[PDB]
Amino acid sequence: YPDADGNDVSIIFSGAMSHAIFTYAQSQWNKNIIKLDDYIREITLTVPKQ
Amino acid sequence: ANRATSAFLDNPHPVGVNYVDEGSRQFVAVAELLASKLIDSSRESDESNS
Repeated sequence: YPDADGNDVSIIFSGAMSHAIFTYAQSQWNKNIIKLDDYIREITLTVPKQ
Repeated sequence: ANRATSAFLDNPHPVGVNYVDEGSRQFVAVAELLASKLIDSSRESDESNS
């Protein structure tokens, strides 16, 4: 089923440790995924004029 | 002498004599089970998006 943000949530039968490890690694990698406009705003000052 | 009596104990009206057979008792029990499923299904539909 989809959530408000547009993501889709899967409810399945799985192990407790497999679920905990998988979901935690998902959270850690997601910290580095940012929007393109946010990335540009971070590198605007370093861009030369030529 | 003085007599004092609890208010709610005075003159209890007769109760109905119908819908007391085995079939009617099942109907009341069936209604209770299906009514409880209405509340749970409403919550389940809320937690999901359907």
